[PDB]
Amino acid sequence: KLPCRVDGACDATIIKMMTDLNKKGIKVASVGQNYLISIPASALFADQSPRLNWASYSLLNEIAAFLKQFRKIAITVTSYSSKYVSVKRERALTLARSRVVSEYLWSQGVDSRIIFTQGLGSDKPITSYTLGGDRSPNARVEITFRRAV
Amino acid sequence: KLPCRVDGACDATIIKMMTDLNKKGIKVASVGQNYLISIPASALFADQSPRLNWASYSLLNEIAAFLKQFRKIAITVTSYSSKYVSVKRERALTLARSRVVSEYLWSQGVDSRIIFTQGLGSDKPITSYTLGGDRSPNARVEITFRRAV
Amino acid sequence: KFKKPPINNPSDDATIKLAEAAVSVSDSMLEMAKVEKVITPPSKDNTLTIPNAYNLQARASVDWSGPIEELTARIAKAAHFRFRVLGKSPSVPVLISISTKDESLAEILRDIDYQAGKKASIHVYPNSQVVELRYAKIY
Amino acid sequence: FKKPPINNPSDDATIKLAEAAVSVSDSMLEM
Amino acid sequence: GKSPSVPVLISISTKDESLAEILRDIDYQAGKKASIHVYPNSQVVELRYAKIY
Amino acid sequence: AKVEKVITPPSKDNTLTIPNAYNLQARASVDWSGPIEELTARIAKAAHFRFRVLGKSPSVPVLISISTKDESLAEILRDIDYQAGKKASIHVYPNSQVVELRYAK
Amino acid sequence: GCCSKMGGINYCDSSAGRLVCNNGFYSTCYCTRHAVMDLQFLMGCCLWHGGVYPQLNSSGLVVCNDGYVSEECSLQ
Amino acid sequence: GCCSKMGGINYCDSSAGRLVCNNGFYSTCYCTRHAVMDLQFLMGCCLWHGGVYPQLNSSGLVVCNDGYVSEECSLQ
Amino acid sequence: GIPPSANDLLLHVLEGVPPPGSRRLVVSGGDARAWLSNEKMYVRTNLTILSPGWLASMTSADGTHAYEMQKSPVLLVSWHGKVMQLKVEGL
Amino acid sequence: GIPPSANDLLLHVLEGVPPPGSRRLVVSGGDARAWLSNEKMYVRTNLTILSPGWLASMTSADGTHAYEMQKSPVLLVSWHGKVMQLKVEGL
Amino acid sequence: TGSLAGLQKETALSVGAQAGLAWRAKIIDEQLNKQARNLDAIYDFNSLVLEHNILPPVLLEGRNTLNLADAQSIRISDRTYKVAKQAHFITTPPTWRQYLWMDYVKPEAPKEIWCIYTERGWKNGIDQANTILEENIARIKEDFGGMILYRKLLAMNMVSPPYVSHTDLGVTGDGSEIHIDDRVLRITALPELNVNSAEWRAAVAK
Amino acid sequence: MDYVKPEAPKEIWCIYTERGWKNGIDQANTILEENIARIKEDFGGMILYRKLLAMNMVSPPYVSH
Amino acid sequence: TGSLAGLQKETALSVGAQAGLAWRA
Amino acid sequence: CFHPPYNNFQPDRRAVKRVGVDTGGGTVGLVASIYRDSKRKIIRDLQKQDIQYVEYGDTRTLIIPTDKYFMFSSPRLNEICYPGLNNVIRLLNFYPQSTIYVAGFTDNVGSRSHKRKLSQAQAETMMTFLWANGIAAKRLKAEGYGDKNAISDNAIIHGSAQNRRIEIQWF
Repeated sequence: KLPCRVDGACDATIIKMMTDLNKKGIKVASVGQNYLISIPASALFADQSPRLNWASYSLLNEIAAFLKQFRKIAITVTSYSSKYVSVKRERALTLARSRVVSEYLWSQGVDSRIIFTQGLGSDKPITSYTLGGDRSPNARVEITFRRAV
Repeated sequence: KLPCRVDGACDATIIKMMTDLNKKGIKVASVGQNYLISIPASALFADQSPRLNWASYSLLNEIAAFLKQFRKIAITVTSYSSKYVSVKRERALTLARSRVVSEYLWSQGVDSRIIFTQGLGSDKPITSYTLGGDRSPNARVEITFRRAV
Repeated sequence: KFKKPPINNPSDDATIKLAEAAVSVSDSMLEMAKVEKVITPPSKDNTLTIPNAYNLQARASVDWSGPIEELTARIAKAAHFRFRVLGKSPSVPVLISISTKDESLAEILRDIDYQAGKKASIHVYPNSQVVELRYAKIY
Repeated sequence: FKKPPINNPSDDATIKLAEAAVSVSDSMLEM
Repeated sequence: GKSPSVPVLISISTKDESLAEILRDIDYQAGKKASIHVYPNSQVVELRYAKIY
Repeated sequence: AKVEKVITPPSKDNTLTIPNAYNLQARASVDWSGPIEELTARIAKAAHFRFRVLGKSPSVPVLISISTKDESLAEILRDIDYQAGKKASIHVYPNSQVVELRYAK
Repeated sequence: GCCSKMGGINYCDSSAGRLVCNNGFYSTCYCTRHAVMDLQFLMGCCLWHGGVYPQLNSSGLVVCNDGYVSEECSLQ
Repeated sequence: GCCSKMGGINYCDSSAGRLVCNNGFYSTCYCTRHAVMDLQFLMGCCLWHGGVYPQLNSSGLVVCNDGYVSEECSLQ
Repeated sequence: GIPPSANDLLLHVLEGVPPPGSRRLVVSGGDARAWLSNEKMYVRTNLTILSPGWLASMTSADGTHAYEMQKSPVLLVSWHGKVMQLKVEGL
Repeated sequence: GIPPSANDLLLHVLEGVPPPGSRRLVVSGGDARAWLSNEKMYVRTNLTILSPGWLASMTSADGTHAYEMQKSPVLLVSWHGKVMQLKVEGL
Repeated sequence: TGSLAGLQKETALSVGAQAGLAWRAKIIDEQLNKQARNLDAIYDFNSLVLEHNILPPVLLEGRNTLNLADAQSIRISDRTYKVAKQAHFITTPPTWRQYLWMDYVKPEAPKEIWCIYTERGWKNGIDQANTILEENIARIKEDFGGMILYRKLLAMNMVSPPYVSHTDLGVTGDGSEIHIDDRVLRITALPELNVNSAEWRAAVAK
Repeated sequence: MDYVKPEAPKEIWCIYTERGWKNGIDQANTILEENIARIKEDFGGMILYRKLLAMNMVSPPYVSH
Repeated sequence: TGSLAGLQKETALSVGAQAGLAWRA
Repeated sequence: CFHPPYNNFQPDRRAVKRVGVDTGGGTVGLVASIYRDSKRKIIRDLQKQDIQYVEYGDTRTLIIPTDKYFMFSSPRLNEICYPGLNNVIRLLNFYPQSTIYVAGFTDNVGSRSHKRKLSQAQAETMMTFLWANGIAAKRLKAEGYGDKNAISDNAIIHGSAQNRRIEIQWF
């Protein structure tokens, strides 16, 4: 009569969606009990504007369906961009992008208690090759969490 | 319901191990209740260095399998070498050799309470023919014990 | 393929429960030892009573769970020193438990002297080559 | 060929139990 | 201060709000039992319990 | 809740500030539940200050409870002064290195 | 199959009440009853009272341990 | 076969509790019950108490000589 | 009339030793233990109990709670800011 | 009042003579003898008894020990620095 | 039973549990025997014994205590200390085998739905043995923690040490039996908590 | 409300079974309505105390420690 | 008795003793 | 051939033995050599042993468990697990210009100074083994952290087992 597992979850489904996301291009990483999802900004937003495309909601639905498989307390969403005009415009742009992404993720049914949103601008690059705009690999959105128990 | 012998031991196995070690070249001697195993240093170590060869671990496993056949309290490992540079280097080399041999023996499962290690350098030779180096018969390691009950 | 590095042998829940008890025992002992060391700072060390010399630097690996006198006699016999006993042995025996690996005989004697506590003491005279075990003036 | 120790903590609970025993023995020695 | 034996319980359900506003709502809901102070020059968030019981 | 809650301004907050004397940033671990005088004397000894008391002890002593694993001595003194309440106060003079426990009249 | 598309079940970790598979991943299956289950629906009557008082009754009434009478378990 | 690959059993030395072969080697076999055995596993219940108290019980409970009740040998 | 201080049996409940003469209860859905001695439940857990109400309480040094309360087949707990239920059998 | 000095049966236990009216017990696993006289167990051996605890003790000149203790089907002994067990039957 | 359209064994459970209990007890005893030296290192009762071979007392601690005795009145406390067991003379130190060793006796006293109920009883017996082992671990942990707590409160000067008086008689006895050196030892003051809070000593660890 | 699964069980059978099926649903709705009225009375009675305390018609409780 | 899959004279003793006792005596 | 204790710290002539034994084809041996000398085959071999490889941006990290690559509670290196260490050297041979950081991490059991000293000793041992295979000393730095920034939960058995590790980062 007692449940035998956490509901709506399966390890084969988890491995399948990690494999599909890694083949699609969204980076999924797991070290210990920490999980990281890295998304390029060109697959979600327009050219340096905080407006989502209409076709990126399918990718956001896939990310939400992956996120429903775990049990968790807090999610961190961080945005990074590249240098366009000044520091104020890019920090405001990254904050707006993180706000929109976290709003859609909270609208979908993830069972988390706290979601934190921040945008760091262009302070922490991951690649020294900085010739592109939003096509650069260091313009991204990162979703980090820890699996609980 | 009571045991009929000491476990993992047999007199036929003891005689077979003694005969095989004596044919291989490791000297096994028994006078009264005292037992002595004499090993040349060239079959274990390199040319006057405290580094074991990789192929001597099979011989060390054979010696450990012979040593598991008895009941004992204290074992003594004593090292002897030849004249190379000075007495300090010989004493340190013999102490290091006895330390490594007893460390591997204690890592294996001998059921003894105390293992004593000493290296005497070149103070006690058994043969007046001292022309060789580590190939001399008076460069050796000795493992002595007494069978208990 | 997705894997994480530590993959050991399967565990038993009895050993899991024993480890869960032992960790809390260990940090309770850590708190008690810190409090006792802060309250009472020691000022003397037994290196003065037990000094080292030549042929006390032979080494030993020992696992002993019995009385002190036989083990001390074996250490003295391996160190080629005479063995002396002072005082009356108590009717309740002084038990020690040593489980070490590859340390010097002087360090083994110092650990035995520390574990003996207020019941027995170990002294070493290297000029006469004598190891002496003395019992406490109690009872 | 080299062999591992037969009484080796190859289990993730036995490792924790053994290092807890080591810390308890060190604390007793300090006391 | 000392934590009370009866715990101080709060219930927060917001969406897209700043941390200062969240801390202010937590301080208002705690009320007379606990207080929240923020020192930005030392970067310290301090929670103090009431001098009661 | 906005109507019922009463606050105090930070200008007139009667709480001891951090004295920022260099000997008082040493970390410590304290487990204590008892009188204030003995713990304050040991905190002064660990901070290499002097310790003095002005006032008289009541019939019922002032009881505090400090249980921390890694905290500065100034923060410990601030927590002690907060837990003392209106009955006692702790003053720190760093020029002549002394701490003062003052009772309420 | 709990640890499907993996190396299979390694062991039950009772400290977390979860299975550990042959990789380094925790499984979603439970293996002890003292695991964190999000239970929201519980059966039985005289809930949020002391429970069912164990007397045998001539009538069909069900009485709780605090004197309350459960109309749902009572026979009409 | 105790003294195998030797000359056979000479006699039982009861002062040590061991057999002597026809050479001068001690045998690994025991020949008395007062021999040094490394016994670490002992059967029976109410161990580390006074033993099983010999009363006959209407129920299936097993009581030890120190007042303890052994749950393992008790019948459910 | 001075009220009684506490029940000293909650020290043994904190240490995890069951009270003498009691019988065990089965707790499902979370990490908790329960015993029944004198038509009162004694609960050892590190969660927070919200709905049913307890009579006496103690806390250990590492954060383990001990409760004395009346018998009930359901407990409402808060785990990490999330409210769930524990089911008690054997009453 | 002054406590009693000892029990004088332990001199005969040290000498190896059983007390009168007692019955024999079977001891396996080591060199020890045991007797039961008045619901008490008398053990003659030269080993060191560690776990079960004894009530009275004497020692001879050559190193033989005599113990007066309660009855128990198991004894824990130290032989030469190694801890082992002795099994007592006939109780 | 459900919708309106819907409206319109014990002996196997008994015999599985004893075999499961005995098998799990044997496996637990084997796992206890695998770690004999580590348990002796952890639960080392021998080095906590006092000067005159006296076992230290067991002390219990409680923090943040509340009692609702009745409506309109409550009683609270910050900390409480209790003496659970008292000090006494010992001849032997305790060991972990008197606490943790489980009792094993081989049971040699013995189909459509038989197997499922037999395996259900098997799981029930395994769970019962695990519960018994958990209770034994808690029972030894309580005594060892109390013995550590006594030394810590003795360091912070809240308990009194025991006091030992010894009487040294000479050569006593009659002409039929003599004793050479009689010594009578008696402890006169049991350890106890003190209530004078002005004598307590605090500890600050740098 | 309390739920226990009942597992303890034709010309004119169906219509009267349907009538009883309606009657049970009506009874459950009445029970839920009474529970809602009870919790509403308790909460409104607790609000009225705060309003009359602000309007100064009741006395606050007094605590001595 | 053992595993779950496993689940799924006196007069001679009398008469030997006196003969052994007399022979050993 | 190959000497099992570290091949006397010499560069192993691995390809010539295979292309000399695969003749009694040279092209088949060359195909096998160019397959087994690839970076992805080395990554899959390190996946067959218990060593994790993480690449993100231009920073690469190797995670090695001390419970299987060290002796118990000692800074001694376990010599039975030498193919994993040789594969680490083979993978690190592909980047001759980057700097190397090695860090040691333990669990929460023990004292703080004991944890720091054990992590520092294991980090120095791993850095010395990296230095002795040809890597210059100015490209290396070792650090031992305690239970400071763990990656799992220390209150559970498997999570506490996952925290004892050696991390090697390069650019």
